Amino acid sequence: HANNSTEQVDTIMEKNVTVTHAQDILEKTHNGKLCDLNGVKPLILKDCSVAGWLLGNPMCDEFIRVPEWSYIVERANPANDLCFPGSLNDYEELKHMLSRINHFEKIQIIPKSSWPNHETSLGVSAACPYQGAPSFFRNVVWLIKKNDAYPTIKISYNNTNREDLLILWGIHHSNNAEEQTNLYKNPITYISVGTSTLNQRLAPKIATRSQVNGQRGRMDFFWTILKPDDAIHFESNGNFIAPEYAYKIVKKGDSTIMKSGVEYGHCNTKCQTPVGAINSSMPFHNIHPLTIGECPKYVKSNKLVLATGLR
Amino acid sequence: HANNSTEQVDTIMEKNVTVTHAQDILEKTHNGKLCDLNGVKPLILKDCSVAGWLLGNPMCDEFIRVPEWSYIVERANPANDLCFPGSLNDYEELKHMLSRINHFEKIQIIPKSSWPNHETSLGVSAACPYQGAPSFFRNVVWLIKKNDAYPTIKISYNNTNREDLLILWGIHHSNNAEEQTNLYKNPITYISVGTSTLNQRLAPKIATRSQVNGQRGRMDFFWTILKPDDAIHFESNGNFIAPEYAYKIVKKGDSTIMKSGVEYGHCNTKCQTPVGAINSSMPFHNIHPLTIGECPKYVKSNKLVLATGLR
Amino acid sequence: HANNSTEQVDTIMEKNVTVTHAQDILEKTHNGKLCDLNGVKPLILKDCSVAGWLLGNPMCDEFIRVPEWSYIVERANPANDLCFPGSLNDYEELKHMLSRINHFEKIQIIPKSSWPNHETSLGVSAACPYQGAPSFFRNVVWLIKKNDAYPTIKISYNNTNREDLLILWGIHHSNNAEEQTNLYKNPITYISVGTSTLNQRLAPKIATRSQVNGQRGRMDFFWTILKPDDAIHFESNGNFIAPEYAYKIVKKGDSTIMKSGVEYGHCNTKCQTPVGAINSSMPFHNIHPLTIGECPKYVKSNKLVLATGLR
Amino acid sequence: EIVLTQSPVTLSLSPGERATLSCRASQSVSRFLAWYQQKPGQAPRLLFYDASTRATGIPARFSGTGSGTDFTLTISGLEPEDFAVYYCQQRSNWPPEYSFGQGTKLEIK
Amino acid sequence: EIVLTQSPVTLSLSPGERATLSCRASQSVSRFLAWYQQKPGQAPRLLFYDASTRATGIPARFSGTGSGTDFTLTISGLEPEDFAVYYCQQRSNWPPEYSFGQGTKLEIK
Amino acid sequence: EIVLTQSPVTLSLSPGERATLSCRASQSVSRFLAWYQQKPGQAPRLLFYDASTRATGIPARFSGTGSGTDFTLTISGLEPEDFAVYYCQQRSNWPPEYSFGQGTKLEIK
Amino acid sequence: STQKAIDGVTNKVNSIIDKMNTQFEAVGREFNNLERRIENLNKKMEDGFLDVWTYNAELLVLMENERTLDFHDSNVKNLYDKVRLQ
Amino acid sequence: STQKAIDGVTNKVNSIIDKMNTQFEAVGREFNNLERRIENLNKKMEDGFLDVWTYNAELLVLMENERTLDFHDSNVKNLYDKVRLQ
Amino acid sequence: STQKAIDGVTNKVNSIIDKMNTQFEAVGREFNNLERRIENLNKKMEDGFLDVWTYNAELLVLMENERTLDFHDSNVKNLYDKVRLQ
Amino acid sequence: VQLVQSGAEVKKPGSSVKVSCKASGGTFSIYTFTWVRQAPGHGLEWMGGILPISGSAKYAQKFLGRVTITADESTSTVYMELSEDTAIYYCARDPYSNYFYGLDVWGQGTTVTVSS
Amino acid sequence: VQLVQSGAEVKKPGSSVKVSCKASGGTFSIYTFTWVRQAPGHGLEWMGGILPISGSAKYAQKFLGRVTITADESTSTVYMELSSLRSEDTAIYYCARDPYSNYFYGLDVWGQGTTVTVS
Amino acid sequence: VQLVQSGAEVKKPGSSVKVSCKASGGTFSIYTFTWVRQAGLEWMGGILPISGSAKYAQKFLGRVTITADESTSTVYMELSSEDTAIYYCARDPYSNYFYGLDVWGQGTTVT
Repeated sequence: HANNSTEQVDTIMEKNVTVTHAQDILEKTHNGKLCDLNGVKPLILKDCSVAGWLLGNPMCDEFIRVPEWSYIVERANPANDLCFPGSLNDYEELKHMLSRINHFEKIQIIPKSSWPNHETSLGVSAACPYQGAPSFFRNVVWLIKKNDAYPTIKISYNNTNREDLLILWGIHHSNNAEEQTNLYKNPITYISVGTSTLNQRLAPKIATRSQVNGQRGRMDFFWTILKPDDAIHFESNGNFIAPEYAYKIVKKGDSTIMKSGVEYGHCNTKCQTPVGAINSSMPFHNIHPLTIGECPKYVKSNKLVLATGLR
Repeated sequence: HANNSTEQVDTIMEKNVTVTHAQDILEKTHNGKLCDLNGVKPLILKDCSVAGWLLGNPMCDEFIRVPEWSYIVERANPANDLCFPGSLNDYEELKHMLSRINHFEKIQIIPKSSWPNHETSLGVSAACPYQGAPSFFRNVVWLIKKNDAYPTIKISYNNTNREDLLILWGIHHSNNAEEQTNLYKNPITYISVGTSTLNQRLAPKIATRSQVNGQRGRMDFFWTILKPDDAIHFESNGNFIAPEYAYKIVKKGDSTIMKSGVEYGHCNTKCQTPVGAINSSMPFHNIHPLTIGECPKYVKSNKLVLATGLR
Repeated sequence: HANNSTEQVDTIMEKNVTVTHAQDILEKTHNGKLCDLNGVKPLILKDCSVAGWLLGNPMCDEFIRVPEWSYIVERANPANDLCFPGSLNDYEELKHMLSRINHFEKIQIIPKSSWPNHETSLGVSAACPYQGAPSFFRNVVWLIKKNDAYPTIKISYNNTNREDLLILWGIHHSNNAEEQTNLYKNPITYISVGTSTLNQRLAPKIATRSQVNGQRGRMDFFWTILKPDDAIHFESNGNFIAPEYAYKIVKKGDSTIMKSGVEYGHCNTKCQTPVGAINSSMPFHNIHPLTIGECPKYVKSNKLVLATGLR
Repeated sequence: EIVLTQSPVTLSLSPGERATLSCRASQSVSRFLAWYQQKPGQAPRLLFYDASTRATGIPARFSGTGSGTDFTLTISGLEPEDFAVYYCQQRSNWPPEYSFGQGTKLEIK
Repeated sequence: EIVLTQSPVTLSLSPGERATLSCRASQSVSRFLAWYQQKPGQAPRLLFYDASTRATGIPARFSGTGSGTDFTLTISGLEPEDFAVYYCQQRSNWPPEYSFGQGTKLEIK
Repeated sequence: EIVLTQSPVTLSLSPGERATLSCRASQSVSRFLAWYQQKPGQAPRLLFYDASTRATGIPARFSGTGSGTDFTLTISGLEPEDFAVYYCQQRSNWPPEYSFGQGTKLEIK
Repeated sequence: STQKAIDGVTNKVNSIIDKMNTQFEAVGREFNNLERRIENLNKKMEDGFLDVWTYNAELLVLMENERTLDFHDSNVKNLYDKVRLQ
Repeated sequence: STQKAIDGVTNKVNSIIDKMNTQFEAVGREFNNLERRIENLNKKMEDGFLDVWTYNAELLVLMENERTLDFHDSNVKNLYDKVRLQ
Repeated sequence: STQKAIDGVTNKVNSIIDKMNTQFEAVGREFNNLERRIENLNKKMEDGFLDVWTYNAELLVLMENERTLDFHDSNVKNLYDKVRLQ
Repeated sequence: VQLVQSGAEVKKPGSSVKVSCKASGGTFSIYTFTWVRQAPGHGLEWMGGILPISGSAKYAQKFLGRVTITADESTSTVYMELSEDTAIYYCARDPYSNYFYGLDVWGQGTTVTVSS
Repeated sequence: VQLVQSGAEVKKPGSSVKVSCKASGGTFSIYTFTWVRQAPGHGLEWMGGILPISGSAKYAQKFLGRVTITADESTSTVYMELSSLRSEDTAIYYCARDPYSNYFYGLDVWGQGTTVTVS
Repeated sequence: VQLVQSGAEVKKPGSSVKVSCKASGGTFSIYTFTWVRQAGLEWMGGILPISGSAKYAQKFLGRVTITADESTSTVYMELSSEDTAIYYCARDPYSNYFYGLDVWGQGTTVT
C-alpha cells in the first residue's frame, strides 16, 4: 500500500517522522467569551468582591436580587470590595461553603421596627459614600445610642422554615476611649452568641493604628449556620452590628468560583474555562485546569496527536 | 500443543479472549465476622464511644478493666457518647495518640480522702442516670461547695514511676449567674495548670444555649502527657472537675481505631478488614482499603486475572 | 560480533545477565565535606539555633555581622540555643520566611538613649552568663522600673527606607505576684501593638511551674514585617521587652536550612547534599533527597545501569 | 434615550393565515425588550418576554424571534380571539430609564 | 439461670490407664466454663480455664478440650497425686450471676 | 602564639623583570592572613587579602597565591612605582589575637 | 482487510478515555497570609499530580504510536509470507 | 521445554508484590467540622494515590498478558523453524 | 552502519533528563508537637511521590534495556537475512 | 402580589394628583416599580419610579424634571406627584435586579378628569 | 493479693453471721468479688457479690431474698449477711476473686475459708 | 567611615599617653578595632564595643589598657621606656571571617 499526504507524528525512536492521515486528540482553540451554562445564566460581579455582595455595598446595588445561577465570576483586584477597613473571620471557609449553594432567598428577620430604644438611621460613614453622600452597608444595621442610653439587647430567632439560614453579625473595634464614650455610654463592652452548637464571647480592642482609606478604625464580622427547629440567641452591651437580612438555602449542586476578566456575551456553553468558552468533542484539552461542568482532561504538552495510518 | 479449558484473560487488543488454565491474583471471598488477631483478643466497645470509655460513662461499666488487646472497634452513631453536652478539646489528636498504645493501666493518683473541705458525692445529674437513679462519670470528680465555702485548690503530683501518664480534667460552663452562686460562691472564677512545657489559663462562659438532652449548660475537658521526674500543678477557684484515675502507658505498637457493625465470634485471624476477616495468600485484594496486620495491596479492579498458559 | 568484557545488566526476564561495555547512570561517591557554593561563601552556625542567632545569645557573638551567604547549616541538638526558657510564636513560619532571604543588614532603631525614665542596664540573669558574669540577649532590651516608676510607653517608627524590616519584641511571664511587684509597680499589665494590618492585645500569666535550666519563669517573643511608608505603634504598661536592633532585607533568592554535623573545608562546590559535597554529570544520584542548587534527581534503587552493547 | 418606530398601524386580515410584526431600534438595545397587547378596556398583557423567550399562560399559537437589530412576532394560525393593539418597550443601564413605542393595530376585514 | 449435669460421681481408677471427665450444659454457654480440683481438707484450687486454656503452675500432665456442647478433660499419664473432686462453673451477662454443678468424685480402684 | 619569618630583607632589583616575596608559617594559620605595602611616610595599603584574592583599587600588575604553607606575591612587569617595604599578618582564635612579621625591602639598583 | 484489522476497531484507538476515567480534577482552594505552610504544600501536590498524569499520557501515546507502526509492518509481513508460500 | 523457562520463572509470574512491595497504605484521620479544607485535601489525595496505583496494576497486568502470549507464539515459531531446517 | 542507528542515538539513550525533568523536589518543613496529623500527612505524601518516581525510573530503564537487546538482535538478524539472500 | 390603585378624581387644569399603588404579598423593599401613562392620543408612555431601599428616583427625560416619585417601605405603597393632562395612569412591577424579564405584574388603572 | 478470711464462730439457727473477706495489695475498687457456700452434702453453691465502684448487688435467683452483700472500698474488705438460718446451713463458707470485667478467665485466688457451726 | 587620631605630645618616659581613634559614618557598636605600633609592625589588641572586654597581646599581656565608648565613636588606650615613636589605628570588618584591615589611619607621634 502507498498514498500521499503531509502529516507527522512522534515515536520513541524519532521525533520528526512524517506519517499519513492521523487523528488529533488535543484541543487548541477556544471562544474567549463568557456565556451561559445549559440555559442557566451566570452571575457576573463586575467590580465587586464576595464580602461586598454578602454584606451589601452601597456601590454594589445591582445584585440586590438575582435568579438561579451556575457560577460566580470575579475580577482581579476588585476596586469596590469592602470599604470600612476590617476583616471577615474565616473568610475562606465561607468561600468553600459557596460553590455548593446554587440559589439564595433573601428574607427579612428582625425588622427595622423591632428596635424601639436604639437608633438605626444615623449610622453613615464617609468611607462608603453613595452619589456623593455618606452611606453604609445594606444587609446589616450599625446600632448607636439614642437619648443617652444603650440598653442591653436580648433577642432570639427560631428557624420555623424547613430550609437552613446564614446569619451575619459583627463588632466594632474603636480607636480611643473618647470615640467609644461618644458612640456608646458604657466603657466595658461584650457580645455573646449562643446556639445549640456555638458558644462565643468577644470584647473590643482600643489602640492606635494607621490611616487606611482615611479611616482610623476597624470592624470584624462573623457568620454561622442555623438548622431547622433550633434557635439563635444574641446579647450585647455595645459595639454591636445587628443583622437585618438573612439567606435561605434552597438548592445544592455543583458550582465554581472563578477569577477572570473576560467580558459577557450571549451564547450557550458547557465547558466554561476561566479565560474562554469551550465546545469540543476530543478527550484532551490544554487551556486551564480549573473548569466547571463536563469537560475534557488537562495535560501540558503540545503535540498529543497519535498516528492511525501506515508509512 | 492443544488442550481444553474454559478460562478467559484480557489483553491490549481484545477484552474477551478465552484462554487455557490461568492463575488468579485478586481475592474476593471474605468471612464476615470479627475475630482474634495472632492470639491477642480485641476490644469490642459495643455501643460506647471513646470519650465515654475514657471518662467513665455510667452505662459503659463493662470496660472498667481490660487486658491487652490489638485494636479498637467502634460502631457508627453510638448511642451512649457524652451524656452531658460539651466537647473534648483536641479530640482528634487523642484518637491519633491511640493506634500507637497497646496497653493501659488504671492508677489511683488522687483518692477521695485528699479532699477534706470539699464535697464529692453530690455531683449527680439526670443526663447520665444508672438504673433510674442519677449518676455521673466514674474517672473524674465534680466538686461542689461544702459548708458554704470553696477554698482555693493547690495540688501537685510527681511521676515517680518509670512510665508516662494521661491526665483528664475539665471546666464548667454555667448557664446563668444564679447557678454559679448556687453550686459555688465566687462569681469570678479561673483555672490554672502548670507543667514543665505547659501553661494555661481559662475562665467560664455565661449565656443561653438552647437545649440538648434536656440540659442547657455545657462542659469542657482537656488532656496532657506527663514525663518521669516531671510534675503537674493545679490551681482553681471553682468550676473545677478534678481527676481520680489516670492511665499508664506500658506498651507501644501497631493498632487501629475502626468503625464497623459486625458481631463477634471466636476465630484466629491475621488481617482484619473492617467489614470481614480475610485469610488468603494471593497478592491482591478488593474488600476495603483500611486493614490491620498484614494484607495484600488494594485495587479497585473487578477482575485481575493474568494468564500463564498458551492460547 | 563478539568481544570480551565483564559488565552486567538487568532486564524484564532475567536479573543476572552479564553484558558488554555499559553506561552507568547513578553516582554513588561524594566528597563528604561542606564547601562554598559558586564563590558565595556559606554561613556555619556551629552550636547555635536560629532563635539564638536572631535574638543575640551571649555565647553566640561570632555572628554579630555576616556577609552574603548561600545557605544556613545547623547542627542537631544544639547546646547553646535559647537560655531563659520560653517560646517563639509561629517559630516554624519564621524559618519558612528564611531560605528566601540571602542578605541581611542590621540597622539601629530606637536606641539605648531613647529611654529617659526607664532602666536598661540592670537586666541580667544567670541562665545566660558570659565568662562567669551574667548577661542577656544583645538584639533586645529588658526594661525594669527606675526610681519606683514604670510610665506608659508610646513609641512609633516610620520605615523611610525602600526596604522592609523584621521587628522582634516580647512579654515576661512572671511566676508569682511578689516577683511582678518587685520588677514593675503595676500588678495588672498589658501590651498593645498596632500597624496597618496588625492588631494585638496580650496579658501576662502567673502560676506555679517546674524548674528548667534552674529558672521558674517563662518568656514569649513575637515578630512582624513592616512596609515602606508604613508605621508601627507600640504601647505597654508593664512586662515589656523592648527592641534595640532591627533587620533589613536587601536580597531575595534561593537558600536552604539544613541539619548536619560535617566540618568545613575550602572548596568550590555546586550542589551541596546535607552530608557531603557532590560534583558530577550523571543524571541520577542516591545520597540524600534535600539538595540546594542544581544537581540530578533522587532515586532509591541501588543499581541503575542501562545497557548499550550487545550479547 | 432611545426612540423606536413600529410597523404600519393599520393592518387587516382574516382568520386562516399568519400575522407578523416589527419594532425598530435607534442606538442599541441588545436583549432588554418586552412585549404587550392591550384589548380595549383593560390592563395590558405580557406576550413573549426577554425579547425572545415565552412565559407561562400564553398559548403556543403566539410566537416570535428577534434580538440583534430586527424584532418580529410570528403569530401563526389566526384565531378568532387575536384582536388588540400591541406595543414595544426597552430598558436602560443602572438606575434605569424606560421608553415605550407607539403601538400597532391588527384588525378584521 | 443455667443448670449443669456431670459424668457420674463414682469412677474407680488405677494407675496406668487414663480417665476423662465431662459436664453438660442446658441452654447455652459460649466459652464461660472454669475448672477446680478440691483435694479433701484444703481450699478449692484452680485448673484449666476458659474450657480450653492453660495456666501457670499446673503441670503439662493434665489437659482437656471443649468450647461447645461437649466439655472434656483428658489425662495422659496417671500420677499418685490425682485423687480429688472436680467441678464446673459458668458466668452470666453484664449483671453477673453464677451457678455451680454437683461435682464428680474419683477414687482408687 | 604564632611566629613568622620573611624573605631576606635586602633585595636589589632593576626594572624589566619579576619580583616574588615569601613569609613563613610556623603553626598552621589556614587562610586567615593579610598583605600590605608601606611607603615611607604613611600608613600601608591592603594589596591582597583572604591570603590569596585581591581588592579594588589595586592594579592588576600585582599578584600572589598560596594559602596552606606557601606565601608569594608575584609581579608581572616591574614598574617605577613598585618601591616600598611589605609585611605579613595573621589572626587567631575568636577573641581577636594578632601578630606581625619583620618586613622586607625591595630597592633600586 | 484493514476493516477487520484496525479500521473496524478505531473506536478503541480514539477511546483512550476508558483508561483515563478518573483523573485528578483540580479544585480551587485559597489560604490567607499567615498560613503559607500548607498553601505551599497544596500547590506542590497539585503540580506533582499534574506532572504525573501528563508523563503517563505522553508515554502511553508513545507506546501506542510505536505499537501501531509495528502492527502495520506486521500485516505487511504476514500477508507477504502467505502470498509467497501460496 | 517450556518447563525450562516458563514453569521455572513462574515464581516471577506470581509474587508481583516483589516490585509492588511499598504501596501507599491508607490510614484513617478524622477532622472536625471547621477543618473542611484539610479533610477535603486528604480525601482527594488519597483517592488520587489509589487511582494511580490501580492504573499501574492494570497496565502491568495487560503488558504481562500480552508479552506472555507473545513469548509463547515466538517460542513455538522458533522451534518450528529449527525443526524445519533440521 | 551502527552509527546510523545506535551510535548516533547515544546522546538520547544517555541523558534521560529530557523526559525525567519535572520531578517532585523535596522541601523541608517543620511542625510542632500539636500538629502531628499535618506532619504525618506531609511525610506520607513525600514518601509516596518518591516511591512513584523510583518505580517509574526502574520500570523505564528495564524496558529500555529490553528493547535495546531486542533491537540488536533484530537488526543483526535482518542484516544476516539480506546478506544471505543477496 | 396583587396591585390595586386609588380610584378616580377630577381636578381643574394645572393642579396635581396623588395616585397610589397599594400592594401586598411579600418583601416589598427589593422590587422595581414604575409608572405608565395612557392619555387617549398618547399610546404608551413612561415617567419613572423608585427602588425603595436606595431612596432616589430616575425621572424621565421627555418631561425632564417634571414629576416627583416617592415610596414608603413600611406599608407597601408607592406615590407619584404630577404638578392635555386628562389621562388614565397605570402601575407596573418588574422582578429581579441584574436582568430584565418583563413587567409581569400589572394593575387595573386610575382615571383622572381635567375638563374645565 | 492475699484473701485470708475472718475466722470462725458458732450460733444457733435463725440468726445471721457476718463473714468477712479481707484482702490487701492493690486497687480493690475495680475487682469482682463473690461468695461460695458449702453445706456438708451440697457440693458447690453460689450467692453473688458486689463490684465496689457501682454500689449494687447481683443476688442469686435461687434465693434472691436471702442474703445481703456490701463492700467498703476504703479498707479492702467485703461483707455478707444471710439471715434466718436453718438446720440445713451449718458448714463452712468460702470467698473468691475474679479478674477483668469484659472477659471471664477464672476465679484465680481463693483463700482458706471460714467455718461455722449450727445446732 | 573616615579615621582621624588625636595628635602629638611629648612627655617624660615611663608615663602614659591616651591616643584616640575617632571615626564617624556608621554603626560603630559592631566593629573590631585594633592597635599597631612602630617604635617592623607590632600589635596590642583592642575591643569589640558591644561586649565590653579586651584581648591583650601575649607579648606584654599586662601592659596596655583598651576601652571604647559607644556614644561618641572613640577608642582609648593607656600605655602605662624606649617608646619614642608613632602609634597607628586600624579596622577590619565582619566577625566570623577575616578579610583585612581595609580602613587605616594617618598616625600619631609621641616622644
